[PDB]
Amino acid sequence: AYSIELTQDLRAVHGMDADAELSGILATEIMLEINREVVDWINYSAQVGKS
Amino acid sequence: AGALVEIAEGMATSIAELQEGFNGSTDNPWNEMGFRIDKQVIEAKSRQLKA
Amino acid sequence: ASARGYVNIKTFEQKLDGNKKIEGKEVSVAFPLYSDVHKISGAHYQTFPSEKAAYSTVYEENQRTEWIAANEDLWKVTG
Amino acid sequence: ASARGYVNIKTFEQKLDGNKKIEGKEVSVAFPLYSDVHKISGAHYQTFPSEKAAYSTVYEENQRTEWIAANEDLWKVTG
Amino acid sequence: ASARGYVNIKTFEQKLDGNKKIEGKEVSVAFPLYSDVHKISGAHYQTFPSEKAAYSTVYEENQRTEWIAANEDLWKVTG
Amino acid sequence: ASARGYVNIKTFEQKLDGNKKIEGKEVSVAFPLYSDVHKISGAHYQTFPSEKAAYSTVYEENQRTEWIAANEDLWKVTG
Repeated sequence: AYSIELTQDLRAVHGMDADAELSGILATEIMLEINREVVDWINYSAQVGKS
Repeated sequence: AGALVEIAEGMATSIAELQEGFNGSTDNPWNEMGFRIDKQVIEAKSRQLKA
Repeated sequence: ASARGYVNIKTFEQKLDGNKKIEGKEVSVAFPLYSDVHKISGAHYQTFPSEKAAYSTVYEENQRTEWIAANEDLWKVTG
Repeated sequence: ASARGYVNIKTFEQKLDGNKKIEGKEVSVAFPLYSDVHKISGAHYQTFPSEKAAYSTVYEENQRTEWIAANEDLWKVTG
Repeated sequence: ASARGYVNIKTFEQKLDGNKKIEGKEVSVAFPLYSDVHKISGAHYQTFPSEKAAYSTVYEENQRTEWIAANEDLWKVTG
Repeated sequence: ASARGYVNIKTFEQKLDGNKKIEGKEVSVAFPLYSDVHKISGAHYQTFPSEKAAYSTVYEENQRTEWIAANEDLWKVTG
């Protein structure tokens, strides 16, 4: 939920998209969390070693 | 006498950006315009003489 | 004075729960402090810049931890 | 009677502010009086036409300045 | 206990009229009971499954006509 | 009030027979009642419309059966 007034001026000053910069950090953030999840299950589901 | 002068100005893009409930803001609707279309009705009146 | 700008947040109070409110608070912030730290979203507010502080609750150039406690105080739920 | 029709406005009150209300009012209006001047927008109503007045409060063919005062008073803010 | 699952419905209390509330109701329901008959739409709720009933008002495998009356009870108008 | 218009019928009384009369009747009629039922022909009358009833005896929007008895009573023969 970015803004319509943003992409007007941001793209004017910085030339950035301001959409694919958000779409790029959401699509990445779900792929990181899904990946942090299993490695947080393995260490959650792992027996206590050296026991 | 110049005490009370007459101006016209625009909307600060901090306000204009979020207008009618964006980013959680409230109570600030946009202005709107309609049109009306009413009607008038006339009637012919007679007139006459004799000899 | 702030010497730059005043971003003025006015929260609008509401009934969150039974016989409870989130109290609407007129507050003003020095613009450079505001751009640095503001938590306001979904808070039922409206903001405008002004050359002079437009609300009686004024936060100047330097408060920080005094202001950081005031903006999160906009969500205080009182009965 | 108005002998044309009645536009029946049923307004639903809300909590405007801390322990306050914008009073809801069930009212009938003569359909020619309603079409001429009616201020209802954003008033959280529901309107229906009818042959006979569907609510106790009725505004007949000639009220105008009485009704024009009432339709704006749908926004009355009470403590 | 139901031994299967529980669908926890938390209905939020809103101001329906002046000084008239729809009581906020925390309730759990046995999942095969909630699946069979559930009236909840537009009731201003939020629902989550659970292993055990997560609220104090619990309708187990066998209530039915008591829950059938209890979910339409979520729309009750309290003075 | 009929709020629209009144058709005003003024019948002029006459000597029908030896020492008898058909008496004259000044009456106003709501125009949407006048168009529906008016028996006036050969009645020795004259008619003009007006926004306000011009004669004392007035039949508003709803009489009908009370006017329908009156218009054909313009032929009442008196002694």
